Amino acid sequence: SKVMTLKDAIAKYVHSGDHIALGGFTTDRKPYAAVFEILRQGITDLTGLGGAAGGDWDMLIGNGRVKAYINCYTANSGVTNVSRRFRKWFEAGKLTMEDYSQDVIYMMWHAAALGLPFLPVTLMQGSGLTDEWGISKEVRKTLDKVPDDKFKYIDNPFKPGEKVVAVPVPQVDVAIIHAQQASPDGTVRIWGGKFQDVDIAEAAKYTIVTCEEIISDEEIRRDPTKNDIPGMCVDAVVLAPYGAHPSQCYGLYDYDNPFLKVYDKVSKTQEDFDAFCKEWVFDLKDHDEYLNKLGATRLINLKVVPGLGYHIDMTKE
Amino acid sequence: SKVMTLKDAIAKYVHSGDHIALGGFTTDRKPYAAVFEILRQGITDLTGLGGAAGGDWDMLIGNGRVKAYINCYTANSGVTNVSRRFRKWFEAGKLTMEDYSQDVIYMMWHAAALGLPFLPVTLMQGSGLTDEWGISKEVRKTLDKVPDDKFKYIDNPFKPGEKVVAVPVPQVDVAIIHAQQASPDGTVRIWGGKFQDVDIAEAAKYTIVTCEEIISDEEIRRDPTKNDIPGMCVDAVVLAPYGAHPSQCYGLYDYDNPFLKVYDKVSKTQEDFDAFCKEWVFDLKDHDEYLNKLGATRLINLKVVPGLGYHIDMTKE
Amino acid sequence: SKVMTLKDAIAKYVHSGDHIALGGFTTDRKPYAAVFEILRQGITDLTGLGGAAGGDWDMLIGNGRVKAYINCYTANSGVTNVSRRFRKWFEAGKLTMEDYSQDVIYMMWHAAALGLPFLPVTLMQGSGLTDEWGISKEVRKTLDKVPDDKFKYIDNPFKPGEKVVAVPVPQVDVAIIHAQQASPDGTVRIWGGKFQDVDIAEAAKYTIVTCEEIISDEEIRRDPTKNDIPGMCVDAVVLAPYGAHPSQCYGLYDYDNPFLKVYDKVSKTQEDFDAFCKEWVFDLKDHDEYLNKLGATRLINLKVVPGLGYHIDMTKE
Amino acid sequence: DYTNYTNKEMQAVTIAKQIKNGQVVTVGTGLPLIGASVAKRVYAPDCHIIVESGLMDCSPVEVPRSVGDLRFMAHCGCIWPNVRFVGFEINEYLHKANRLIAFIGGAQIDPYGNVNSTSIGDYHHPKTRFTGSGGANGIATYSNTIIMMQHEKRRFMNKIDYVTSPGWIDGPGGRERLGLPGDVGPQLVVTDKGILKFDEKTKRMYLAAYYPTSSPEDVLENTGFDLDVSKAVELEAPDPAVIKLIREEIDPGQAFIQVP
Amino acid sequence: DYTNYTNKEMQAVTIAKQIKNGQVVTVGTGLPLIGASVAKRVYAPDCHIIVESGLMDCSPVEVPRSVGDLRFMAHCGCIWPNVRFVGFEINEYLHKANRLIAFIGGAQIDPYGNVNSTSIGDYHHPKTRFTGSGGANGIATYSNTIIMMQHEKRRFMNKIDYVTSPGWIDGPGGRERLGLPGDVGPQLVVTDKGILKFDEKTKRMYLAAYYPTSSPEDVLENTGFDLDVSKAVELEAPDPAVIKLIREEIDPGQAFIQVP
Amino acid sequence: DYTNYTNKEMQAVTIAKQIKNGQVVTVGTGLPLIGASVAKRVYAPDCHIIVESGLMDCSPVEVPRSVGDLRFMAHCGCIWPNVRFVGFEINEYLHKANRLIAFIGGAQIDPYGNVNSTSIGDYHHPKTRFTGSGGANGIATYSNTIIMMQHEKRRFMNKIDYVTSPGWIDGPGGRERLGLPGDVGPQLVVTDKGILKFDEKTKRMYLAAYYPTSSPEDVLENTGFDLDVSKAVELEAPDPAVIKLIREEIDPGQAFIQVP
Amino acid sequence: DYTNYTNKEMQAVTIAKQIKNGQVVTVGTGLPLIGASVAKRVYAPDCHIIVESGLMDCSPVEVPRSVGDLRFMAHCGCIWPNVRFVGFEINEYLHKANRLIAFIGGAQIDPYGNVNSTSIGDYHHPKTRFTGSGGANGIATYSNTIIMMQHEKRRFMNKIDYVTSPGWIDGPGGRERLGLPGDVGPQLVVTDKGILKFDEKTKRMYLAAYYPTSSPEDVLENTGFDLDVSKAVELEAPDPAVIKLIREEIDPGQAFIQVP
Ligand SMILES: [Cu+2]
Repeated sequence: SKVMTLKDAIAKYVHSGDHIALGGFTTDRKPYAAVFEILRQGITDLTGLGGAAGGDWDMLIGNGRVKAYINCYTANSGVTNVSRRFRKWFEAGKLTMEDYSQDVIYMMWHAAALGLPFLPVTLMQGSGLTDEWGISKEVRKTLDKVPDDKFKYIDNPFKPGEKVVAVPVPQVDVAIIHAQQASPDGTVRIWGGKFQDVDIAEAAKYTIVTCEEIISDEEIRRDPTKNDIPGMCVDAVVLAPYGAHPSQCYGLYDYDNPFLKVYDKVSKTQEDFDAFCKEWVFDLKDHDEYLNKLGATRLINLKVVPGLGYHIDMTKE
Repeated sequence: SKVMTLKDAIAKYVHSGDHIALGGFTTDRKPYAAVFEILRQGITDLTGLGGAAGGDWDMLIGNGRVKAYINCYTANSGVTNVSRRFRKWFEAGKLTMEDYSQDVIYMMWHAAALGLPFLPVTLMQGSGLTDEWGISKEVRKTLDKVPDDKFKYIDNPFKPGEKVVAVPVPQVDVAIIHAQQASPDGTVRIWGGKFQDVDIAEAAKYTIVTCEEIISDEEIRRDPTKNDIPGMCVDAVVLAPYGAHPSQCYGLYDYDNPFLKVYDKVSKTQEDFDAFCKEWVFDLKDHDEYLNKLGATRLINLKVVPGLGYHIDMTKE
Repeated sequence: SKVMTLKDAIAKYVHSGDHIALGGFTTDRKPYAAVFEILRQGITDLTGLGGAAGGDWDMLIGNGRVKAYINCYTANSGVTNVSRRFRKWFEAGKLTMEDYSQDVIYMMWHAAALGLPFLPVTLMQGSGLTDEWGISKEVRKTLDKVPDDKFKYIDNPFKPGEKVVAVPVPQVDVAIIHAQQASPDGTVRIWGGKFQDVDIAEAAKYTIVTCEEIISDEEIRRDPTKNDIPGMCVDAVVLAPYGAHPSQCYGLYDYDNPFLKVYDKVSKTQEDFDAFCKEWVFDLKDHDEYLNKLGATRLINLKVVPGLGYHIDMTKE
Repeated sequence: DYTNYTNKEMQAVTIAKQIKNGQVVTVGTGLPLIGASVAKRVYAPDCHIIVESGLMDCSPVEVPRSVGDLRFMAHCGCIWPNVRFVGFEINEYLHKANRLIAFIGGAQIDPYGNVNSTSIGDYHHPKTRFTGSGGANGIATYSNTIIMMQHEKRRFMNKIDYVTSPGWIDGPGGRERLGLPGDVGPQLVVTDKGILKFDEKTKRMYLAAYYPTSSPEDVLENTGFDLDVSKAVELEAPDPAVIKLIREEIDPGQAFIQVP
Repeated sequence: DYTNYTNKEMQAVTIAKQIKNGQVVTVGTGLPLIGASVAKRVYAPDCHIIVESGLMDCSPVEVPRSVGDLRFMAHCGCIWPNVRFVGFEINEYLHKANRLIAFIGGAQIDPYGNVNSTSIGDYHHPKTRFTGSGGANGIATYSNTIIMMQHEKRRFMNKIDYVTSPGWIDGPGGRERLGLPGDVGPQLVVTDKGILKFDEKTKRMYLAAYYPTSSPEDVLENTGFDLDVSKAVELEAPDPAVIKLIREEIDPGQAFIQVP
Repeated sequence: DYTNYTNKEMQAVTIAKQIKNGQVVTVGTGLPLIGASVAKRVYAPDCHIIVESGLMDCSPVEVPRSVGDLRFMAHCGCIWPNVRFVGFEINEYLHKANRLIAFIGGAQIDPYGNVNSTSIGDYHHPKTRFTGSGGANGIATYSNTIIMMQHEKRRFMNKIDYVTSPGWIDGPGGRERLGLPGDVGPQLVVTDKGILKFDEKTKRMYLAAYYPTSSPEDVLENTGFDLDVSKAVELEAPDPAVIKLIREEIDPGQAFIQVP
Repeated sequence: DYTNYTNKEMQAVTIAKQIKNGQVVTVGTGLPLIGASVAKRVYAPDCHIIVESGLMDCSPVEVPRSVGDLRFMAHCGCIWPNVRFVGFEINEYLHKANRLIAFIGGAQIDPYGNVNSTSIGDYHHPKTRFTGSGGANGIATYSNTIIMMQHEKRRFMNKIDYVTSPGWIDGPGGRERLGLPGDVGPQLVVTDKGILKFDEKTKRMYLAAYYPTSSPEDVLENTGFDLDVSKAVELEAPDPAVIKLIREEIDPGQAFIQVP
């Protein structure tokens, strides 16, 4: 099967240099257990599109693991308005970064899953998003894994006098996503919206799926309608309960707000930040240790209430 | 609410000389009931991308309603390998038609839904699909629901030397799909594969949904993970049990082979064809007449067996 | 497997002079299809506890098939408040009958299932239920499918002075129930209330199950929490879609009022009654004829709307 | 909706006004049902309806024509086997929970509340045969009851032909003398003219009130036995809000409340 | 829930008074979400809320914190992929459905509604770095917008530091020449001191209305460029029945609306 | 089940013997389908069937008559939109996963594998009009293919009337010259007489083997062009176990394999 | 999974050789469950296992540890209430279905199969206290049984300390006079040294067969009362194909079968 530990999997399919893509949307279904092992493994010089990025890309950036970052939005939405390590390193001039509108980013990934030569869109024009390059042609040329051109204005072949913005389709080496159920053969079930998750698991050369639970192949096929990705597109399946913590995970648990608040203040300085990372990331041997550190009841009180879809304290109802 | 009779739905939204789109894939969840009504209503000069068509498009063509057809495949796969009326009408030179691959048809509609200014693909080169146009530029300059150019060759702005095939995106007028459940406000649920149904519903200026059952706006929202199209996209819900007959409907009923065979041999000649259309379409007042004409036990015996997903006779198991 | 035709089921298991039990409660999931077959087959001298009866027992009585009836209630509640044929036939002195409360009827069957040597209850005292026997001891000594005593008074062995009413337990011959799903090996699934259906199936020497659908022994076991009777208790599974018509079937179809009204007025006289039974029972070869006679759209319009559980016309919502 | 309320409406609203918040109400269909509905929806939002089929804590949307109706079944808190309903009512008593109030009905009624629902005339060769006991026998043995009757002299007799559901028997100690639970019995009787109660000391029925439409005399002209109509007060007409309600939500189909 | 309304509530109510019935509304969280929730509930019951992460036809219970929250996800009509959302706003323009209205925010704005929410200073070496564009750019390219802004003189600049969301660019004709859809643009600016509009023929910003707690001069004094305040009218305080709603039904936890 | 195997059976078992454990097999219905089934069930239990409708990793019980057949749909590992199938096959190439093997078919075939499935004779006024491209055009552009053909001289020509699905074009460099992915193309051709391959250096077709029923000569008498039948070996007859299988499990209904 | 069979496997196989096809089998866990699982799998595929906690028609995957385990619950045909199970065994007797066979255990047994599993010594002040009866008493009152026993001389007593499960009581006629169903009783005794039976006409125990690893004298020497061993035949070692099954498919975790 494709069942392997989160240490083994990350080591085998993820490498410095890689153009990665992380699933989930801000504080909803982010692959945290995994982002921990990437850091814990000294993996570095990664490039990638952020998408609706949260604490995940913040941790990588702050830990100086990003060579170039393609950006549309970065905030632990609700808790942190604008990720701190992120805006600090960019403000410091210590991070190579490009800005695209979010629409274009989700498209780029989609066009990749599709197989398009490139992506023509009638978006970003007349905006500073075309009038300004984050990564100059000069710097782009010396970078491995980054297009030489941010975009190119081209004529619309069927609408003369009209031009569109052509955008390079990204080549994703590894895709890391978190789902509720998966089989040993890689069949993946993601309840609720998928965000860019299915696109990046189709596009990426290598795909790692962290899941809350693993069910037999016979079982996951009993109702083909619930499956979102065929085994073929998946290389590593890792059992990681609450692997999205502190972010939501539809039908299972709600975001851990106290935790996200700690991180919000902690990340206001590199010192507080590094201190935080040493305790939660570097000092822990594996994900189990993370769960135990958190404690039983703490996880239980994050569970979703059927009917509501989120967590409400029913004893006060 | 948007709940209306078929006669009214069609008469209001569907017009002659309209670029239409019909959901379904060959013998699976094709909107037959709506086709019959379009016919009785004498709607003509219809131009539309066939998609992976069958009896539905055959019947429109044979009845001479299609002004321009954009083919990629047409058959009741398993019964009639080539839609007899479609082939005869084309060979005789009555059917104005174009050929793209099925890949480029489905990608065309989807690109429409997504809002791309045009579709760039690296498919169809080095083949008759690009060498020969079924509809010439001189002919196309008279067809208002067809682009002047079948396609164009353009350079990949990011890979010099390489040329890509830029296909024009369809501006669909009306989309007619058949779903298993819809609700008074438009929200639709398609169990199983949507095929191109959601793309067309999103892209079309007007979309009509015939459904096996209407449930309430509140019941359909209790688990939004079963929904496929928001109601802002649907203009008319039409209750039509077995409205996809003789094509299957996932979760409900299987295809009526006996009825498909009749159409197979009957369509071999326009004489018999017109006879068939008189008895089953023009002589019938509506969908209820059609259902009663078929028979109670008839329809019952088409039923999908839980566990298989298709019909069989358990009384022989 | 135990899958068989109705004609065969009945002929093999149901005999004249048999103590039978029919599942259902007035106008809810009554095994009508099986009643019609018993009738065509000329099965007579049937003695059985009516339970909360309606049209099914009325028709057996009116057709003069019941040798001894044990009443507690008989009507198509909502339509005919008193089963017309039942009352006429009794008043005219043709129907040999007994009266217990409904409480004591249901408790009687259940005590049978449970295997109690007799049923002790503190119900029916100080009322006509104990004061007067509808069937005398002298008459009872000739009825072989009826106990010699309607009941007895006995002391509570644990509460001196207090006397309890000891009712005799029924030794049921054949139980005929109608379920929504059964499987080739007997395993039955009754969605909603079972009423007395499981008690009779367990207690009866032979039990026959007509069902709306037959699924496989493997599919029915995938979630054993939906099952109600193990197959060791069922002797014959009979596929009979809408075999409970005109009584409702939970999850599937509602009651046919129009058909219930016809029976209401038609049963007011034996002349019309016999006419009704000739057209709908004796003139019809089988259940498929019955279904076709009713009509496709007829049955379709009985359909249960998800969310309500009963039928309504959503096209007016 | 307006000022022209029907007799049946008067009875339903009167029934609804007898229900209390928190009590378990045993019902069937018809006016009692319309009574429980109006209470549940208006007068006592948290009372719990239960029917003899085994459908506990009911809340119908459209009115059920039967007790096993999917209209009840698909709209209740729990579906129990028939027998558990018997056991429930018995246990309610044994626990001395004192909260259950059950509705019944019949063809005849005597001064002590005893009711007949089986047959009129010689039981073994009746003049009129009815359905039979049903579960009313059980309800009568163990629950405080509100009997429903049509105010007709031939119905209100001195000696009924058959006792299907036991009431106060003959008077104080009677139920006990017959073996029936003693601290439970007929509490009220609602009919098309007024509400009659039972004397605390003699258990013999007397008129406790009469509708705006009736008078103590009319009641008398229609009761086949002597009634003490000296304590009777006149009830008020139904409030439009409740009539609007009954008509436009509880029974717009006029299954039972056939509006003018 | 009385008559002591907060400035945010004044804004959230004024927002809600602009949502016509049946129109489609794109919002995030924050004040526009409150306003949408209030119109949805009272002013325009059949308007439809949609969010950039692809969550279609929303009706939250507890207010969401981010536009991808389960608070939205579990309470929507259709959960679509992000791409279909962008596909949706564009098609609306192509269909000429003319029923969509959208909310965007930002750090600076200019006479023609061009907004900046990417950075303050040089984009290459910025004084202050925000999240960036998000879906703001798609929204302002293809939708009629309502801009949420702080009324500081340093935010109302004659020329901004970066145009992440394109308004009327430079006046009449500006948008189309840059290849932007010409008949979709900034409709209204809602700040903490009132609402500003753009001339129909010159596209330049002018004061439309000021809150009770503000005045035209207050407005002028906190605007970096000249305005035509001489045409402004004073809005009316929020109907107290609404403030009760916002506090009790909409945001009891005060996630976006804090009481005094 | 026994010694009397049909030609179609010979082709199916031969097709099954070309599938490898672990590879993704693109199929449709008919012999290729019967081929994949027999492999999956016998020769290569872990190969993954995929059809052009978007049904990934299929395992049918009863044979599908179509690619969208519920017989596939209710029996697959994932239901993807049509477009994701195109994207998958393209990505498979881009990743250089090298595992995909797709089956196709047509009306005519030339020495370089190019196939026609659109029309015979003048395309604009055909002698025989067929369905058209389907997704075979896409499959031909990006996947190594096994073409199916009827061994008829009028089918095997030098110049086909229409190129629906591109093969080796004219020879080495041809695909590249035309813009088609170069490292992918016709690999084998299975017909009712034997299997023909394509020369590594010239890409021109030659007979690689022939069924026990045929001979290198028969092949020649039926090919409308010059064939190198000098390397051809004779394949063995089908094993009863596989015939029993095909007949009694894969297609007892004789949808395709119509048994004697 | 070879030829080194354990004593428990010998027993579990011998048990399984007694389950005719189609009959209903009542078992717990332990050896009888293993044996049932083995017959179910090979000797008698359509026999049906039922357990005293009301779990009907069982087919475990991983063997259960207690008769109410999810190991059974999640792998059965019908999950009934305990009461229906007792209702079932009785009705089988009433129906004369004559297809039920049951397993009981115990600490002592006597010439007529009466078994004790309640206590050793005085029941009021016992030397050793067991769990008590469980469902053993119902089973031995209404079912034909197979008794699982250790072959110790101290267990085969002429008279036991307490009869929790009634056998043939005292010989012919004994059961009926005590008011026990007369045509249902102890069929076979299976110990670790072989199988013992009860005379058809005297109901007294006699040695039927001894295992390879035992002999009639071994049997006599470990039995507290006299036996007729002169009629016993030696059973045959377990078919190795079966021992493989028990070890690999049935009980890989060695919960009841430990390998050497
Ligand atoms: Cu490395």
